[PDB]
Amino acid sequence: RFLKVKNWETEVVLTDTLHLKSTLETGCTEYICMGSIMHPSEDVATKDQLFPLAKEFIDQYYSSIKRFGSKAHMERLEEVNKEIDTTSTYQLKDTELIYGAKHAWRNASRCVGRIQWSKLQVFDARDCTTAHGMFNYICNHVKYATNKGNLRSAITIFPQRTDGKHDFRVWNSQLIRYAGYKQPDGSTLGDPANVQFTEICIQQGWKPPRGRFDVLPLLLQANGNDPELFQIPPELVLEVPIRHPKFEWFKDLGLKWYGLPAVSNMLLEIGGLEFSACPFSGWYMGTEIGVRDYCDNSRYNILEEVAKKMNLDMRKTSSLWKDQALVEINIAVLYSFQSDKVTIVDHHSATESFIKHMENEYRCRGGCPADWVWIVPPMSGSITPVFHQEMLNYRLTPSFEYQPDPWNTHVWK
Amino acid sequence: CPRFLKVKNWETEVVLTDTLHLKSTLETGCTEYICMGSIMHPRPEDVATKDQLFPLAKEFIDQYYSSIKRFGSKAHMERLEEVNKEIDTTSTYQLKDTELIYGAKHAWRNASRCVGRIQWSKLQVFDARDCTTAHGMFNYICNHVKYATNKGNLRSAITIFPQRTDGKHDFRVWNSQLIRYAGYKQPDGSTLGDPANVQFTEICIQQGWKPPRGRFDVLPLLLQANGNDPELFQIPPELVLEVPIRHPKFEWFKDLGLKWYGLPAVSNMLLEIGGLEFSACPFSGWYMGTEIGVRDYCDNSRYNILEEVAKKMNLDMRKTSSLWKDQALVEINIAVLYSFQSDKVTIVDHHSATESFIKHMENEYRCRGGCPADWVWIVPPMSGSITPVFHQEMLNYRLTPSFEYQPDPWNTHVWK
Ligand code: HEM
Ligand code: HEM
Ligand SMILES: Cc1cc(N)nc2cc(-c3ccc(OCc4cocn4)c(CN)c3)ccc12
Ligand SMILES: Cc1cc(N)nc2cc(-c3ccc(OCc4cocn4)c(CN)c3)ccc12
Ligand SMILES: Cc1cc(N)nc2cc(-c3ccc(OCc4cocn4)c(CN)c3)ccc12
Ligand SMILES: Cc1cc(N)nc2cc(-c3ccc(OCc4cocn4)c(CN)c3)ccc12
Ligand SMILES: [Zn+2]
Repeated sequence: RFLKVKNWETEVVLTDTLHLKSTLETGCTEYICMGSIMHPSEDVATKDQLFPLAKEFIDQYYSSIKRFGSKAHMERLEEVNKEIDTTSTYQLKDTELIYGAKHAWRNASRCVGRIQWSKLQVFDARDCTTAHGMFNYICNHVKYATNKGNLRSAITIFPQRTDGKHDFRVWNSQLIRYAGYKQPDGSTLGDPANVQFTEICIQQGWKPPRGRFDVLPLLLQANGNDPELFQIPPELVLEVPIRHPKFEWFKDLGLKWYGLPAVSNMLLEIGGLEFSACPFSGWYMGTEIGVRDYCDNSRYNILEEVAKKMNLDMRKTSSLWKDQALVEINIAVLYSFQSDKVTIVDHHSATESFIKHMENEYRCRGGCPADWVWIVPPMSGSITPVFHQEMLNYRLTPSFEYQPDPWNTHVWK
Repeated sequence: CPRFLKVKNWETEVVLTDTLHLKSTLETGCTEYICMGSIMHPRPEDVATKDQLFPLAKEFIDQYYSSIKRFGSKAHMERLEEVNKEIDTTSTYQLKDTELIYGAKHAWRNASRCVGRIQWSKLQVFDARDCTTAHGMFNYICNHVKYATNKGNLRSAITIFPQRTDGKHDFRVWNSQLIRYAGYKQPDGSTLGDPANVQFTEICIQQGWKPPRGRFDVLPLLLQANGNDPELFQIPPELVLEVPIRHPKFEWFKDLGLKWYGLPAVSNMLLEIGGLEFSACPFSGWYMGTEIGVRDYCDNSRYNILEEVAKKMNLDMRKTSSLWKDQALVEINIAVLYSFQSDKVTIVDHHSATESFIKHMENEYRCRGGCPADWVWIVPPMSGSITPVFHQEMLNYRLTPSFEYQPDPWNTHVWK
């Protein structure tokens, strides 16, 4: 049955037919909704499971290019059946690889940035065999995507999983991240989100400069071997010093962030195939930049410190001192990136774009999967147009999936 | 489903195990292939039959006698047999006063969208099942207002009018809240007063109300008893406690002329206990600051309160990325908390409320086996990620007794 979604601000009502085409489960049941669980519940598939999934993807592909049932389509289906038959797997044509990767982004229910979905630069790295080659492919990705600040969406796709013992993995969660150091007293130098990975890198031989914004080395695993450390040429890492248009002391917080958000620990699934290394990158929404959790000193947060320098009453919560210092930190982030002509988007324009994207998707595609819990920005939610937009969340393939951290699965040698 | 379900707090890494979800009763709207958690709502003659009512009554009576540690007792088995005989010979049954009180507290305890549930057991229940006329509803509602308000030291309360029978004799409060401000659509397309209430204001005017046509005209009560046509009553203005909105730093903020009422009192919802339907059950607590909807008022023509506040703050409003909207919204929310506290009217900020709810949710998982929660509604409309509920995973499921939506009465009422 069709389903309606209403916008309660504009009273616009959209009809979803696209959800009838999903068959990956969401994790909810008729009796329990799990829409706020982050991962709501071995990975190597047999030929038996493979061809259905491959056939489904070849079918929607040849339907995307208005040739469903053509000689080309009939033949491509036979070609893939033969290849699954003899090799227990198959290889995507370049066109399929590009179409499938764009559509994984299009189907990412949690991504507010999807209006750009079809402008994606796809780098085919399926010939890669070693970590040195990964490092070369990733430097090219970084250099292309960054583009002296005029950022450009890209993805680099390394060879697909075979038996599971030969995975390609980028052990970093992002290509560019800052190191976090657990301290003597107990606090944290650098980015606290990365303390575990930082200790893994030190244990692997990395010599930490032990600063606040130490770019972490790339830790790269090719064909299931042990991972190897590589330093990204510093000239490829574009950074933005964070300053404030009104507060001239903000620059004295010593803060900066990197320009390129490039997520490197997810799994790309296309037509039954699993690409366990597929770093993809776009540009930031201002609210993502997690500099607020840095420690200015040995006791006070970037929130606490900013509100301190703003001379706010921090004795009680009802003064909303956290809320004021949050807005100012985000003003500073957007002002700084814009002053350096580094691509960034504010959460107002981003959510506005996404509503317009939803309209497009319901017109041409009969729906758009969307995860309200993740689409709604992490501040000022109800004054953005997504807050009052009803959304239907469902799981379409090709897709980006979660996968275990490699240091929990890997048998060293 | 499996027996255990785990939720994770990603800020603290605490994991909680939920077994209460196995007692969930009705559908959520979601399926295994689609999630409807952001959908707001996933004949009058149709009431529960004998065959439908029996198991629902039994389920509730069992749950009640279990709660008072008398399950399987003589008194439990006798109450069961008495209910079964009322249903058999009258097609319905009457709750005991104890059962009504327990039912109402647990509809609140089970309200997955309420951040305020840490208070659920401290709820004054007013039994109004002897009411027969709209004048008597007015009496009961005036005493609810006066009790709940308590000169600014607000106390949560619910007043429960007779249950539904054949669906042709419903009691209804036509107001959406006991206290709301009138909104008047103008011939030029602008709005005076509160635009959220334009439709109901027009119903009141059509029902004979003479409006003052001001910014903050308290609407009249529109009260239907026993399925009769509703009738209009003015709340005595001395019962409506109000707070002028001023700002601790901005002297000019008082010049906006804003005020709001103290007592949030929702009156269009349906209370379901043991299969019985109480279509009129106004209930009230106190506000979280972010609720107070003064920001949508028009200061002048095309400028609402957000725009006007940003104008008086001299913020650049030419581009969104200056975050002028965000900045103005914080100051509005500061003034609202400052005003209620200065006048000693009960109010809670979103930081305190969500912190209390996390404490409450952990206790419920501990002592009840779970706590249904609707993240989409629990997380506040501003500064979500810096409140403790943003990073908290939740399970949403529908337990009974419950508060439910019902269609507006003007859509279904047969006029006499
Ligand atoms: C082009 C500009 C883009 C913007 C502004 C953007 C914005 C966002 C934001 C704000 C989130 C949520 C982040 C959070 O809450 O922590 C998100 C999630 C996501 N983005 Fe986008 N994004 C962009 C591009 C892309 C691209 C190019 C891809 C892949 C081809 C992509 C794939 C995803 C995925 C898969 C998620 C979900 C992660 C998950 O399921 O855990 N995004 N995006
Ligand atoms: C004691 C102070 C209370 C506070 C601070 C509070 C807070 C809230 C808030 C902020 C919401 C969501 C509002 C929105 O998103 O627009 C809500 C929803 C709700 N509250 Fe509470 N509440 C309180 C008392 C009560 C009481 C006494 C009852 C019933 C006995 C109740 C029942 C509900 C219900 C049923 C909903 C959801 C309504 C719906 O689904 O449309 N609340 N509450
Ligand atoms: C291409 C891209 C651009 C952008 N501008 N933003 C992005 C954000 C994510 C993203 C967000 C949250 C995620 O979930 C874990 C998490 C850690 O911290 C907060 N969430 C994951 C999973 N790797 C990815 C992924 C891709 C992004
Ligand atoms: C329900 C929900 C919605 C949403 N839209 N997003 C979420 C993001 C997280 C999440 C989990 C881990 C994270 O990372 C570690 C951490 C940060 O702060 C405390 N722990 C972060 C941010 N990094 C976010 C958790 C839940 C989320
Ligand atoms: C006792 C109580 C206290 C309080 N402090 N707050 C409350 C808020 C609601 C509430 C919130 C949203 C609702 O519905 C969606 C909506 C319409 O407009 C804005 N939200 C409804 C249904 N009447 C009730 C209900 C009860 C509340
Ligand atoms: C997905 C969602 C989550 C949430 N947590 N809450 C919501 C609140 C509304 C809603 C509906 C009607 C309303 O009433 C009239 C209106 C004003 O602005 C737009 N509609 C209001 C606010 N009064 C809010 C709609 C959706 C909501
Ligand atoms: Zn769901």
